[PDB]
Amino acid sequence: QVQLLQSGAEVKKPGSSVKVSCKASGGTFSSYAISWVRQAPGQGLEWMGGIIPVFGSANYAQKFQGRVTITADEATSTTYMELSSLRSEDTAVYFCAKGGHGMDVWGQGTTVTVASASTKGPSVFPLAPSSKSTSGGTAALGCLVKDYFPEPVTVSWNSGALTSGVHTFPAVLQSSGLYSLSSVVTVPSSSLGTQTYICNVNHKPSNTKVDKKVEP
Amino acid sequence: IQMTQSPSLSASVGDRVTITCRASQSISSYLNWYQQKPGKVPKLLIYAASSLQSGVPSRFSGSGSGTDFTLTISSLQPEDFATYYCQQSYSTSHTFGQGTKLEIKRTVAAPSVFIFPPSDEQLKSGTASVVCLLNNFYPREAKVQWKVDNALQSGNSQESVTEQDSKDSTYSLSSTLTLSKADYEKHKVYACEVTHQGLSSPVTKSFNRGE
Repeated sequence: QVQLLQSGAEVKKPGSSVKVSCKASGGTFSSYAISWVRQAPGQGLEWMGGIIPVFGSANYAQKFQGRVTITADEATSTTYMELSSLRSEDTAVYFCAKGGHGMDVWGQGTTVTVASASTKGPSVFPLAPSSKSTSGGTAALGCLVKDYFPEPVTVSWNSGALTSGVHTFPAVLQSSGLYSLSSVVTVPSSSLGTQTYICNVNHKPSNTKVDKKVEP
Repeated sequence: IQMTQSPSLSASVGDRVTITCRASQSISSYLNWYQQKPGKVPKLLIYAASSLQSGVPSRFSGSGSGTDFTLTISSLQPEDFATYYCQQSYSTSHTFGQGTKLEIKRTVAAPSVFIFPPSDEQLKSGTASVVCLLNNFYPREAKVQWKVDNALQSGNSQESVTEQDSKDSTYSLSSTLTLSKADYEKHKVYACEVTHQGLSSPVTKSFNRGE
């Protein structure tokens, strides 16, 4: 029915600014009370501020005052979130909800990473399976992806084939600026000299699809 | 203005619960509840302090006034293990509570350690990460000490944790200790002792570089 359409993922430098859309294609607009909530990595939602067209004016939450500015151009049934003086903790998934309280429908979100680092495909290193990588009849290899920016990066093994016992860890933010993760797959000891083990990392923010092969 | 919620809670399937969200100043009945699971968007559960959104199972029920409120669920299901956030929708500035992740309780599972010494392409690239993995354990609070040449580390090691698994509901952690080529080549042993709610004795995994 009514749908919220947000803008594309943004990688702004630690100091730039940013405006975000959030088109609303359902029924009315005028009354639908738009609201903007952001959510850092594994953090609670955080209401940045909302507004109401027919009333034009909006209010923003304290810490976000002076550096934030959310508008709405009903003539387009859209809302705009303006966030200036950017820092590194402003990085997160920005949502814009509606409630025409309660707050019914939401958007798909928006990924705005802020950090003084430039885009970069990741390296890739074989977490090779040896003595210190087994127990019982189970050995476990894995792939260490490293130094990329920004999020995210997918990882499929044997091009989709391998499915069981594969833990693709969450990304990790580094002092450096770039993230890094890895994916171990605990398989059968025996199945080492017999089967092939190749991970499929891929980072589209920088058009890349590296492929490695873990071995003893 | 604020809103107070504790962080976690671990329950079983069927168990009954109540997530309490208290408020600083009084809000009456302008508190709302939302349910959100990972990589997904918030789905409104309750609003009006006690009024079930459309499509919400009867196990869900809101209750409470003034400054303190309650999300109570009836019997518990695979699906209800999400993160519930309360939100004050009374003032000018809606406020959220920090959120309560309900995770599935189950029986202890001591982790099985793994210590992947550095690759080669990395070492030649200029640095060296040392991966100490922990596969399928529960609960989620497993501690990992990093030791180098018998010295206690801190700052150079980064950890990460897989989101709880639907099938066996376990956890898998992964500490990754990164150093600089030189730095790395100038030390012998490399172990990571793990103390865990499941191990009466901290397990140690290591390897003497250059071997």
